[PDB]
Amino acid sequence: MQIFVKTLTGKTITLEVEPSDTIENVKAKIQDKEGIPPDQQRLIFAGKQLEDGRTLSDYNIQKESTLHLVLRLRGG
Amino acid sequence: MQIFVKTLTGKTITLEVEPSDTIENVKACIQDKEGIPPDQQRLIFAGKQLEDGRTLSDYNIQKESTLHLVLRLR
Amino acid sequence: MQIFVKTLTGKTITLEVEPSDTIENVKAKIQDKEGIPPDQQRLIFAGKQLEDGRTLSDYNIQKESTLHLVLRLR
Amino acid sequence: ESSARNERISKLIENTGNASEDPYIAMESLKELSENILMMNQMVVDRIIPMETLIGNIAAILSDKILREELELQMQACRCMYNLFEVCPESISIAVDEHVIPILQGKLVEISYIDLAEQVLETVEYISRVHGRDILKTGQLSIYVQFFDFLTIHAQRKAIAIVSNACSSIRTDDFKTIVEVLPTLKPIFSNATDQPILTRLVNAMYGICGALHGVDKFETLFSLDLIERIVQLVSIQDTPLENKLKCLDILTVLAMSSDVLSRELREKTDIVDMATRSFQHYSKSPNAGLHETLIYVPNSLLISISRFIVVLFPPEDERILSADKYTGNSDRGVISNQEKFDSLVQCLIPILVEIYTNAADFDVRRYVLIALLRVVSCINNSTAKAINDQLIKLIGSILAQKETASNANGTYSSEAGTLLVGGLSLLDLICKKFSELFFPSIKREGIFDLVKDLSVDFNNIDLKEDGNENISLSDEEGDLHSSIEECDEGDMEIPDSVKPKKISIHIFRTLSLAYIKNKGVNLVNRVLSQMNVTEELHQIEGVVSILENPSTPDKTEEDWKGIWSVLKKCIFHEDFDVSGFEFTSTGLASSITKRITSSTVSHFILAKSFLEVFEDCIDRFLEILQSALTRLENFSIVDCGLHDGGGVSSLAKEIKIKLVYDGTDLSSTIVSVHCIASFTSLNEFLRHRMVDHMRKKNFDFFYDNEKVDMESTVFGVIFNTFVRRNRDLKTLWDDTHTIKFCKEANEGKKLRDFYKKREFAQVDTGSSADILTLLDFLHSCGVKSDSFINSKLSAKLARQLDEPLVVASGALPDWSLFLTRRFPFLFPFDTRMLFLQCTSFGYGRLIQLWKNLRNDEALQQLGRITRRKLRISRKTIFATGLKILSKYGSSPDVLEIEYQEEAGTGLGPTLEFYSVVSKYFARKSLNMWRCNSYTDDYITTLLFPEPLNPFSNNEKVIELFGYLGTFVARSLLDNRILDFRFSKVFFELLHRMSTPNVTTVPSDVETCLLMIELVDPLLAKSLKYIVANKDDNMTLESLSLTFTVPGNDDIELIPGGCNKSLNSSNVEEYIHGVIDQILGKGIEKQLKAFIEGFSKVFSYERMLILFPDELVDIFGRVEEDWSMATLYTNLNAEHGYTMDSSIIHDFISIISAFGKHERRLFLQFLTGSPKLPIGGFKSLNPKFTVVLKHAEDGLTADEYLPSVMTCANYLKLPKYTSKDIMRSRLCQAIEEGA
Repeated sequence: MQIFVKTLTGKTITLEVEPSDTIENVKAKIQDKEGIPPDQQRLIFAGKQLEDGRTLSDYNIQKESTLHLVLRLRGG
Repeated sequence: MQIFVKTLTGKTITLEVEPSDTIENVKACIQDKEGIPPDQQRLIFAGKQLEDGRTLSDYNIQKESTLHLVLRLR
Repeated sequence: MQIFVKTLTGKTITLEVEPSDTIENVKAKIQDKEGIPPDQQRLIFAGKQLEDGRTLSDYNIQKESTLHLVLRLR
Repeated sequence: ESSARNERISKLIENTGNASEDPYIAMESLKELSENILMMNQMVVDRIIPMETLIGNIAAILSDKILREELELQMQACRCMYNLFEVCPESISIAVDEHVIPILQGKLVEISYIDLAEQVLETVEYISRVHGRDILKTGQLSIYVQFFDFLTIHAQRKAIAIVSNACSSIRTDDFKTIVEVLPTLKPIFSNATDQPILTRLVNAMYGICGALHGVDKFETLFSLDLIERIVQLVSIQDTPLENKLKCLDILTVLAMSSDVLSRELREKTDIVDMATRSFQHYSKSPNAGLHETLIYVPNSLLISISRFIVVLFPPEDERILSADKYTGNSDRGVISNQEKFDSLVQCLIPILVEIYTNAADFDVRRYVLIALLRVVSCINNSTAKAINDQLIKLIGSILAQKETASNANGTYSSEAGTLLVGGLSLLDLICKKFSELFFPSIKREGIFDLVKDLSVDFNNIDLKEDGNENISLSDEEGDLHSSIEECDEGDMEIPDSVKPKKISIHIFRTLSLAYIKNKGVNLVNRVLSQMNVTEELHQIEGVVSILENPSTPDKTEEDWKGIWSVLKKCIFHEDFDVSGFEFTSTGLASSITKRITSSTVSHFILAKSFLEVFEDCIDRFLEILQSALTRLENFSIVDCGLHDGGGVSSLAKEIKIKLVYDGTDLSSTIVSVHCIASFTSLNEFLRHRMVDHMRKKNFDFFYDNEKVDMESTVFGVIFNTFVRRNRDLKTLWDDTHTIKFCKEANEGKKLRDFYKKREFAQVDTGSSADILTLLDFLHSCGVKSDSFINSKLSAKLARQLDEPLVVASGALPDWSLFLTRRFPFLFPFDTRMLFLQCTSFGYGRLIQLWKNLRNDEALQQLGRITRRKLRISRKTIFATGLKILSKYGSSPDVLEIEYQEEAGTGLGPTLEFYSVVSKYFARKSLNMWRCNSYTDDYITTLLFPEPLNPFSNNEKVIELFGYLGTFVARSLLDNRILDFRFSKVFFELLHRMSTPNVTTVPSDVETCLLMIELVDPLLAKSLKYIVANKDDNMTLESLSLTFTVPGNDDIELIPGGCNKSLNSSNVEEYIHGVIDQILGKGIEKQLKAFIEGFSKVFSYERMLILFPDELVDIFGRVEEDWSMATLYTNLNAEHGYTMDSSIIHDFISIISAFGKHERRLFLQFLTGSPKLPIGGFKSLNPKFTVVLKHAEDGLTADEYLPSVMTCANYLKLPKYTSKDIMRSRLCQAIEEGA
């Protein structure tokens, strides 16, 4: 299976995973494929902010589940 | 965690909250432990006001973070 | 000398105490070791609930007797 | 400090204008300014800052091309100006003066740094609350919702509030602007779940329809998917009622203003389940049950679900009462499917027929009648075959209300006349279209006699009172879409949101007193023109003659088996049943009643014989009797001519009066007195108005020269006079009322005294007396209470309750008071409870609403309930509570229990006081109950008192029951959750004792023993064996038992009986002595003080409206709800998430496996009382929640325990992992809790 990731500028990237792996694993993968450090990354799906320690399977993620990536200054 | 909310006269209260307790939940909690209605209370921390929609994790507030309470002048 | 304190699941912590030590001194030192605050800490021995105002020799607790610790709730 | 700080204030504002030449110092300038304004007040702020220059500089920063990429500065500028006009409301328009709104749109056009956008959206939304149209004026407001799926929560919901606020001030010229945003709000409304997001997207959609219903091309806005989600948003229970009504308001306008999608609402979407699921949310049993469900449905939703279904259908052939015109609705030649189009109607009629049946509001009946004669005109002969039954009885119930129309003056009320005219028109249409199908059933249910009587009545009504005394029969169809815009309402501090303009649809035409008769005479003449056209009725007459014959045997049970054997075959035919009219036509009810109320046979044998024959058709017999009582019902529901409807606004009423003592103060003084309080409180009002001889002036209120006591209400006797007069009640609010009259607060004694001299109102029920008599006989047989509730009487009583003025008037209709006490089985338990609170708890506990603002603001000043803390000690909880009654027994204050030298207060200690005290009333050492007796101290079995010892002292047992009475009475008045364990028999002895003119112990003896084994089966079988062989004297002496009380052999039944043994000489005396002792004279002494103490708080006489088996449940027998589905529906969850969560599924899976003791242990810890409140977890306020609990510090949450913030009401659940450790932890908590 695979999932889709949305940035704030609308460009589309494609992944290649299974119903497994963790949020830190996928943020490291996005760092690898885009050069964005994990502290400069924020993930939103189903209108909520994701958790680093949790995995993708616990968030009920299926094939081509189009998630979104968010950039914050933090920024308070 | 355990935080401090200080009123305008220096009388500071203590809370037992969690980053999983919205913002409005601690507003309700202070509504229980004192008698100022929620709309007459404004939460100020690090200059920016604490909006009643987020959680404690989004505003980056930790233990021992003494914030101030502004009594809204409606 | 030391006494045995059983955790709520399998693990056991052993602490160096004295007969003159109190039931709140042990709470302070187990907070030093583990980190759980006393307000969420419950000390139980011989079924009855150990009130934290006595001393270890006030209840006449044995050297290697294993008083059970419970992370209580409110 | 202001002058010193000004040189830094104005410098920072200057730096904001210098941001072009200084892109970074302005950052901290804006930060420093925005920080301080948030921590100070506006009145200091207003006198210092040049706000116009502030916003000019901010616009210069936000619009400069140099500082576009200063994303770390644009955030700060937006935040600073947001806090600028957050504190100063009038500065909002100042920004609008220089095109700030168009500037802030540009940022949201393209973003690569969201922390600016979540500030811009949060800020511009606060503009839309004031200048909703100014945002709408720019007209590209689909920008705000393009980035919906990137905003976390608060921005996600504030990007909708702005659009809704700009979607509420819409006018006709903004048609294209809404088309701009509609494609971007359509899917996010189609996929939203948060309530503060679905309560804004419906206000916006309501505002759209409020303005654009006249604009052309309005059919293309609300497309199929959007109206489909609006339809399915009602079929889900979580949607509140307030949004539920709004959704129907949009949906009916989308069927009225157009026809294209009004066709869709009947062809594509399903309307039957649309109607069904909205009703069933208020149901109680999942196996419903349409008839009982509609009783609990609110009237507000009943109005809307009917005024929408009438709009969905095109108007009728003759528009007597409907006032619609719309052009494109004459297309009812389209009959392509007799299923896709007609399966709607053939099962919709069995919906709104019941809506009419179980509702009594004028608007609801009018709407539903209009809908009936609107939809029946569409069906044909083929489609009508399956709808014959319900309509006949419905119209029979409609036009049999003739008796209510006549006034005490003999005059007429137009309200009933409109209903009669509508029913007659429906009858005309059905007889004109389906004569062959409707001739038999109308004759069988007897409508022709009714229409003849109504023709006579219409002829008898006077006509010459016309002011416009030039009336022709053709005054037809005056204004019928001049009447949908005439009253549409909608033509400073900041609110939460801009409320859309309240649309008011009008489909009614008000009928004149002459026009109703003009239509009615022609209608009755017509139906009589079509009026022109079995031996089973003669068999009914033969059965009546047989019952009326005293020659028939009626003594042994062999007689009564044949008494009902013929009746069952006479009434219930293999095909249909005897209607409610034919049963009471030939006097069959009278024939049954005369035999029931004259025969000397005991009630036990009668009930046994009835149950031996009517084994399986008890409800089939109940329905015929209920229909008969509904038709024969003659009681006129009262009304007071309210100008504020059935709300607290009707509590806020006041009337100008000129009180006249039957100087000029006692004869002419115009003062607006409230129409709520009593004559005791009328004395109080005149005492207040005196500001002292007026204090002493207790009056015999001779309003119209009537000696009525002090117990009535300010307008109580006035309203009673205007009922016996039966004048125009509307003038009563305009009349300066000539009130005619002649001449312990320590607790204080409550003003529950409205019914000291009204409980004995023995009103005649007319020809329905026989029906009520055998209904009371049937309920005395101990049969289930399935169909004993009368639909229309319950509806009438509910309509009486939601008239606050009459309920608080103390002039409640005496038929209701008689029917509740005498026949408490015709009403639902909830209705009877509401009747109990209003008739029992006093004005202080009545006018304080709980009937769901400023309407009660003037009423809460005189109708509030007062708190009263009570301080006791834990180790002396029982004994101190005893003196608590002696001091504060009959107070009106809500009890509040406090424990000395303790800080934790609230409902916790209050629940922990009487819950412990009740168990202290279950102690064997008190010698109060039957402790078997054949270890500990507490009684764990069923509970019932023991007979006294006449020789021994008993000064304490009676006193303890006297205290228990005041405890138990105090419990119900305060809705307290108690755990006490009473027996069904104990309250049977209390209902029977307090009922006047009936023996407490039944004179029947085998009824008494059958009532005994519910207390002790050993003695019951011993006694029935004594009865069984009372002739075998060899066996009677084999027991060799003297006249001593069994179990307690120290008490003699009769003097000298301790020596005499049991034989056939005096076995009957032995039986009647042991019965008299264990159930009666031996135990009545407890009861005479129990009721004595019970009536201190409030009289037990009110409690007779309830049942013993429905009092044990409210006192702590009811089994609680613990099923899988019924619990998480009462969860609200949130914060993780609820999904999955694998910690919630198992947490609800464990709570189902609890035994009867784990449940009590967990409930006494989660709540404080060991038992669950009334009606399930719903009554818990608030609902019990599930909240995430994180891991601190590093140890796993699979070791910790479920936390509570000591306000629960709820729980916080740590991350457990394994099922077994969950079972260990939760149990260890619940047992360790106690």
